[PDB]
Amino acid sequence: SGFRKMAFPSGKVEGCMVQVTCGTTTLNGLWLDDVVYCPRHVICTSEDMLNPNYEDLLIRKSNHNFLVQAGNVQLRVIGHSMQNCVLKLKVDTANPKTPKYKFVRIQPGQTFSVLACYNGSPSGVYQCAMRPNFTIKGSFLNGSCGSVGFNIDYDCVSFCYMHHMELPTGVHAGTDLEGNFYGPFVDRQTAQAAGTDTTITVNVLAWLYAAVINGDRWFLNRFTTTLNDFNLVAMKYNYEPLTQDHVDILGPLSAQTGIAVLDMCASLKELLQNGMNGRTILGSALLEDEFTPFDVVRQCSGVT
Amino acid sequence: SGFRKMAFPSGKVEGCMVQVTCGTTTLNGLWLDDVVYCPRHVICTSEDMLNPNYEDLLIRKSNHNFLVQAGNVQLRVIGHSMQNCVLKLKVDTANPKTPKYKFVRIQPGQTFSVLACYNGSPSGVYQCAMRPNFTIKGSFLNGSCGSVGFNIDYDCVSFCYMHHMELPTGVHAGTDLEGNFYGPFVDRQTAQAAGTDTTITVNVLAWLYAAVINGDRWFLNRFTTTLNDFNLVAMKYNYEPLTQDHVDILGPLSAQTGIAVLDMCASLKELLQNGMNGRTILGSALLEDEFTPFDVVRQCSGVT
Ligand SMILES: Cc1ccncc1NC(=O)[C@H]1C[C@H](C2CC2)C1
Ligand SMILES: Cc1ccncc1NC(=O)[C@H]1C[C@H](C2CC2)C1
Repeated sequence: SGFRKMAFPSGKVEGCMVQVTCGTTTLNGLWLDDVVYCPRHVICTSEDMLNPNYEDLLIRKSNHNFLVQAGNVQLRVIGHSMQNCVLKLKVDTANPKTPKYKFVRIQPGQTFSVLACYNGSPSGVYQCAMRPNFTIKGSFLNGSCGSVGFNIDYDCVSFCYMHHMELPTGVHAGTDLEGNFYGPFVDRQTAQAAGTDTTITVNVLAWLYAAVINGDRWFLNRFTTTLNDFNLVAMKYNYEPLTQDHVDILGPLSAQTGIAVLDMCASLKELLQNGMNGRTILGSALLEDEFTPFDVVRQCSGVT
Repeated sequence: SGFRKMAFPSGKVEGCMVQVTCGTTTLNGLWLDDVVYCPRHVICTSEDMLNPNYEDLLIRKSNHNFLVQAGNVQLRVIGHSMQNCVLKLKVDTANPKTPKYKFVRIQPGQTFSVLACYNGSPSGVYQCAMRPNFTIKGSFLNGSCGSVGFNIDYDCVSFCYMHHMELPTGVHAGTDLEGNFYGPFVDRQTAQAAGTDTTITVNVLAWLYAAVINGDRWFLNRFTTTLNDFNLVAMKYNYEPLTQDHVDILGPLSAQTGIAVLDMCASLKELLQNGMNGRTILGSALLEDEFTPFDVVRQCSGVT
């Protein structure tokens, strides 16, 4: 028992972190096979970041200008290319610590772990969720760019995120491992405002099932609702609309606890309308939305 | 910016996790140098756990009864001994992945990361705090015993905890790496109730400084207090008494923000007396006490 914001073990990702320096900017790179992946804004100076033309900036850069260091040893750069907002540095040595890996572009609502890094060195690991406005509420300082987000299925690491920037509101923006930004953000020092940060309804429900499984049941009520009635309530409180796809994914949790999905929606509805009244659920005084139904099943079953 | 419940990177600890089987019980072991550390209750059967005599139980066990497997390879056991509530299995091979390490017995209020494991395999990593009642609010299922708690200083892993049991209240109990239980708990299937779980005052204050550093300032007030006045309030709300030692450790945070420690205590006092009034601090609707002043400084500076 006990329910925690758990991140994946980070060892397989630690073995891929390298430091990339270009000119006077140092950030993190991801070394997989003979390729180092890093944010293309590594080639920018402070003046360049206001309105950068990456194609023009990259012309003045050669393989020897990109300094890649893994631990205390230097990697020889034999090729460089730009793929959207990421640079791919072909090195002459394949990373001996390369795990089985995939590059996946996640959907908003999905969760992942972040290995925050500085100068190619890991500082910590935490669990995140891609917000419905395509931002992440991370913990990143200057030098953390190139830190990656990932999920693990037994031995395979699915890289889903690479950190690029902090918006003026302190929230974070970045790309998948193909260089495409999540959301409408661009890698430029310009004010870009985030859209409405709605709550991930299916995740809150999965977390409510995790609470029932672990003993916290006070919020269970004698009511039920319909998908349309629930969604009227969800709209009012800036919750994501729940679909039958979301109900389908909650199926294993509904089966284990014996509480029908719509019954849990009615409990969630009363919680939205009345609040917690000074009480807590899983040691939290607010409704947690950064546990997917898969994370709840994984944690409550002990998947390694 | 952004403030997250961050765990240490777990790679160095993943390389030490092994599976230990004795008879029909399988749990986790920690392989450092040529020694495997695991909970001594691995030698117990269900009937034994009610009132076990570990010295008597250990007499009927030989080196060959302890099956140690690291990944898919078997370790040869050449010695076994009991040190308090942990068994030390001398193996003929030193762990090639042994990091620089120390065994430390932490004080309540101190935080650490837990690499939850099942069958010698890591499932996840989360941040914990040793509660003032010597329990931990973890996330552990059957098979997770032997999972360890640790902190990291650059390259040195300080092992501070080894998981042993779940109390009937769903909270967790365990030992330091010398086999001594934190608190008054014994490794026996008997009801053992936890003491008052007070809030770690110095940690809440450190988290309030982290909130000011990251933009959340609404809770700052025009008041101040004294250590004795604050402690009257802290006693009422089951908060740990604050000492000048705690004030000393908050010094770097007080210096960075320019908010005197006692001024922050007055803000905390008003928060205890009035509540959050539906507001949040660092995305939390309750006062977080599992960030030490050291964790706040580390995260807010980017220590790797
Ligand atoms: C200062 C900081 C903190 C956290 N995360 C990231 C950063 N860095 C940035 O946001 C910088 C590089 C960005 C360029 C437009 C691409 C501006
Ligand atoms: C079932 C479980 C779940 C989480 N953590 C731990 C456990 N296991 C236990 O508490 C068992 C082994 C204990 C023996 C008295 C020493 C009883």
